[PDB]
Amino acid sequence: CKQAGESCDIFSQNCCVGTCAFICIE
Repeated sequence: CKQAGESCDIFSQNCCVGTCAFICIE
């Protein structure tokens, strides 16, 4: 789980419920 703007990978998403293709928006 991560806040929108926090680091994130494509296959490895940091947003539990947020699209993280190339960025986390949760």
